[PDB]
Amino acid sequence: NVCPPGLFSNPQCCATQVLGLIGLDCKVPSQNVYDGTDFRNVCAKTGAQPLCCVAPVAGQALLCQTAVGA
Amino acid sequence: NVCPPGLFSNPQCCATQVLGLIGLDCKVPSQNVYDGTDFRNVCAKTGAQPLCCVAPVAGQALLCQTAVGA
Amino acid sequence: NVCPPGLFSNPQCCATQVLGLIGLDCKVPSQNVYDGTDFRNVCAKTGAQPLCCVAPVAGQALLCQTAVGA
Amino acid sequence: NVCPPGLFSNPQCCATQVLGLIGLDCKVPSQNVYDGTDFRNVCAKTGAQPLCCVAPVAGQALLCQTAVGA
Amino acid sequence: NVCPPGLFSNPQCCATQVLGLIGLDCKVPSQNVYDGTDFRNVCAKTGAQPLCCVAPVAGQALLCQTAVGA
Amino acid sequence: NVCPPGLFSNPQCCATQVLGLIGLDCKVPSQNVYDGTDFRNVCAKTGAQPLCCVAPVAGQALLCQTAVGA
Amino acid sequence: NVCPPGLFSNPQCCATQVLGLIGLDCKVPSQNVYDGTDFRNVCAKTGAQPLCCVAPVAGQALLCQTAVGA
Amino acid sequence: NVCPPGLFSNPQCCATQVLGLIGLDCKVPSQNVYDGTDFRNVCAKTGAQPLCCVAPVAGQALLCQTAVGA
Ligand SMILES: CCCCCCCCCCCC[N+](C)(C)[O-]
Ligand SMILES: CCCCCCCCCCCC[N+](C)(C)[O-]
Ligand SMILES: CCCCCCCCCCCC[N+](C)(C)[O-]
Ligand SMILES: CCCCCCCCCCCC[N+](C)(C)[O-]
Ligand SMILES: CCCCCCCCCCCC[N+](C)(C)[O-]
Ligand SMILES: CCCCCCCCCCCC[N+](C)(C)[O-]
Ligand SMILES: CCCCCCCCCCCC[N+](C)(C)[O-]
Ligand SMILES: CCCCCCCCCCCC[N+](C)(C)[O-]
Ligand SMILES: CCCCCCCCCCCC[N+](C)(C)[O-]
Ligand SMILES: CCCCCCCCCCCC[N+](C)(C)[O-]
Ligand SMILES: CCCCCCCCCCCC[N+](C)(C)[O-]
Ligand SMILES: CCCCCCCCCCCC[N+](C)(C)[O-]
Ligand SMILES: CCCCCCCCCCCC[N+](C)(C)[O-]
Ligand SMILES: CCCCCCCCCCCC[N+](C)(C)[O-]
Ligand SMILES: CCCCCCCCCCCC[N+](C)(C)[O-]
Ligand SMILES: CCCCCCCCCCCC[N+](C)(C)[O-]
Ligand SMILES: CCCCCCCCCCCC[N+](C)(C)[O-]
Ligand SMILES: CCCCCCCCCCCC[N+](C)(C)[O-]
Ligand SMILES: CCCCCCCCCCCC[N+](C)(C)[O-]
Ligand SMILES: CCCCCCCCCCCC[N+](C)(C)[O-]
Ligand SMILES: [Zn+2]
Ligand SMILES: [Zn+2]
Ligand SMILES: [Zn+2]
Ligand SMILES: [Zn+2]
Repeated sequence: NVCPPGLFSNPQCCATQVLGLIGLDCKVPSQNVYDGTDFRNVCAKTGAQPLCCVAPVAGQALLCQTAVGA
Repeated sequence: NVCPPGLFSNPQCCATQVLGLIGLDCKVPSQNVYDGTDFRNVCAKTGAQPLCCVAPVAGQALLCQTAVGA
Repeated sequence: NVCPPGLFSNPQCCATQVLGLIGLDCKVPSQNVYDGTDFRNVCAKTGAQPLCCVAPVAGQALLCQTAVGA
Repeated sequence: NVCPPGLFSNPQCCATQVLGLIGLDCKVPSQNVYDGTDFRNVCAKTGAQPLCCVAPVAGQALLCQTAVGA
Repeated sequence: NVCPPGLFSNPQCCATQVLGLIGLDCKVPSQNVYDGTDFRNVCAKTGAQPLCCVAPVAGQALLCQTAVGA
Repeated sequence: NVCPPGLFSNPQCCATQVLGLIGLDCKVPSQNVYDGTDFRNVCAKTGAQPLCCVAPVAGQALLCQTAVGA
Repeated sequence: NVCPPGLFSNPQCCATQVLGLIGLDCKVPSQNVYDGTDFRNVCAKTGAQPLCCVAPVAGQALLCQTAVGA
Repeated sequence: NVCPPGLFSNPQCCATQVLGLIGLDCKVPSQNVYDGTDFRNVCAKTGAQPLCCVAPVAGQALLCQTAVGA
């Protein structure tokens, strides 16, 4: 609901993103997210960005797409 | 549309490109574009190149490919 | 006939394939090809590799599978 | 079997995975595998990880997803 | 006092650092910093990291060294 | 003169600067320059920036610092 | 010391190196090392290579050079 | 005598120099050199370039200036 189905279906909060597709210092949101705006608000708590990644687990560098409505 | 569906589906005007994969100084076109001609002309306004990138938001370096219809 | 029908059904000559599914610097064959041997010979004219991609037009990076009878 | 049907359907033992979708130094399992745990155990014989890649042939770097239940 | 004299003498708060020498999404601290610990505390307010960069002005990507005592 | 003595003592007009220390597409000023403003004005004739680089010869990419008072 | 003074003055044990400039999977040596022999032996404990890097803190990818005395 | 005295006073043969001051893949000349012409000829034996660096020992990346009488 906050991320599209398929490859980039895992929501994560990352310190930043490079090249338009790589999230850096990513972590699963600390709490549940229900929509684009809430997703963005949770990540902003730690100064992070909302991204939709290919992996369900935290990672220093993961392929991720920009979030929609975030 | 002006960009293929999938990964590189985001139109952007970039100052240049390198390695045939990375656009530099990229920002969303100032106005709507409906075909390869529009896309090329609009980006030329700032002397930029029309590219199809992996992210819908401006960025200094993004993975991008040359627009096919322009 | 040179490429399986479906997703990767468009023959192209690419400088190389990476990550097992991405063709870089791809272009439509200069001449017509009717079988694996033709595909290989026509692409080899420019030091290219024969691949079956999803897109009909040329592209600096496309989703492609190695040609069947390369 | 041990990998879902589709693009990422080829079992491989790779030294590791980066960006959450790329296996490095991948090789086909030496022996057949029948389930997650089995797949994992075999790849562990060479200190490798069990992944499902886009190609049936070994490669220094390939697109792969982690094996389910492995 | 928070950064060494020379090339990397400009304190900045950045979203992260790559390759051990490149700060990403950097900005001059919002307030004055007097020591390593205070520098680190100010940057942590926005979830940023304390770095010593070659430029006195904010930048999306700048050469920066890890901070000492931070 | 317009650049400090030492490593970064060679005046150049470069299309731009990245990472806060690298000038791209640099060329020696067409005419002599005597101070910050002068240096800047000249480089502006070709849409370039005034920088102090480590080498007296033009280059696609060189280590350079911004010109003081320019 | 074990690493030259300057930019690459931080000893680290890394899983490997690429392009003769980037160390991968790097962490500070578990114990003190006073020369090239110590450095090499200590890193061998985890099958790692002794490198001199630009950052004093562990990281998955850092700019590093081979240790001269090891 | 082949390199100016001081900082960059150690002759080395490097695959190339980048950014106007960095020698990559540098090694001490195989034979002795007594003048610019010798330096150039001895390095050219391995397709290398003659540079004057700060370090006496070999290195994958060092601070170097182009040889005076290359
Ligand atoms: C942010 C990660 C960027 C990784 C970039 C990796 C580039 C690899 C280029 C390999 C080129 C190999 N070859 C044989 C064509 O020279
Ligand atoms: C950075 C390398 C990126 C390669 C990206 C390849 C994207 C392929 C998208 C294919 C979409 C195919 N189809 C039939 C669904 O339109
Ligand atoms: C390093 C980037 C790799 C990107 C790989 C992208 C694979 C996309 C596959 C899309 C398949 C779509 N359908 C629509 C499922 O073909
Ligand atoms: C962090 C380092 C970034 C370096 C970026 C270098 C961009 C070079 C672009 C050269 C473009 C050349 N040309 C002819 C296509 O305009
Ligand atoms: C996931 C981020 C990947 C960034 C990859 C950048 C790849 C650049 C490849 C350049 C290849 C150039 N050449 C001449 C060897 O074809
Ligand atoms: C942030 C990603 C940067 C990727 C840079 C990739 C550079 C590839 C250079 C390939 C050069 C190939 N060749 C044949 C011209 O030497
Ligand atoms: C890990 C990726 C780090 C990327 C650092 C990129 C710095 C890019 C600077 C691009 C400047 C482009 N332009 C057109 C303004 O010259
Ligand atoms: C963050 C993106 C950084 C991109 C850096 C791209 C460097 C490209 C260098 C290309 C050199 C090509 N050539 C023909 C002169 O060897
Ligand atoms: C954005 C797409 C980036 C693709 C980068 C691909 C790097 C491929 C390196 C392949 C090396 C192959 N081999 C056989 C020489 O080991
Ligand atoms: C995101 C692209 C990552 C590309 C990584 C390519 C690694 C190539 C390693 C080649 C190693 C070759 N050899 C002979 C030393 O085993
Ligand atoms: C985070 C920025 C990384 C930038 C990496 C730039 C690599 C440029 C390699 C240029 C190689 C040129 N040449 C002629 C030797 O092939
Ligand atoms: C970590 C050091 C990275 C150095 C990267 C240097 C890239 C140099 C590209 C030089 C291109 C020179 N030339 C003449 C072909 O334009
Ligand atoms: C951080 C290293 C950045 C290296 C950037 C290298 C850019 C090389 C651009 C070469 C352009 C050559 N040419 C013929 C197209 O003008
Ligand atoms: C990523 C390329 C890095 C090149 C780094 C060169 C660092 C040189 C440090 C030289 C220190 C010289 N000295 C005499 C002060 O020891
Ligand atoms: C892309 C990285 C470039 C690093 C350039 C580093 C230059 C260091 C110069 C150090 C000079 C030291 N003394 C001690 C002033 O020679
Ligand atoms: C974000 C992409 C990161 C790709 C990292 C690829 C590392 C390849 C290391 C190959 C090492 C080969 N060898 C023989 C030195 O062990
Ligand atoms: C400021 C970050 C710079 C990262 C630079 C990475 C440069 C890699 C250069 C590889 C050159 C390989 N080769 C074979 C052309 O000498
Ligand atoms: C994050 C920085 C990644 C830098 C990757 C640089 C890759 C350089 C590959 C140079 C390949 C040169 N050659 C001659 C083997 O084709
Ligand atoms: C802009 C730079 C982006 C760098 C992304 C780097 C991903 C590195 C993954 C390294 C994995 C190393 N190792 C040894 C654990 O396989
Ligand atoms: C964040 C660091 C990413 C480093 C990626 C390095 C890719 C190196 C590929 C080397 C390929 C060498 N060779 C000989 C097989 O072409
Ligand atoms: Zn909420
Ligand atoms: Zn139109
Ligand atoms: Zn304070
Ligand atoms: Zn010892």
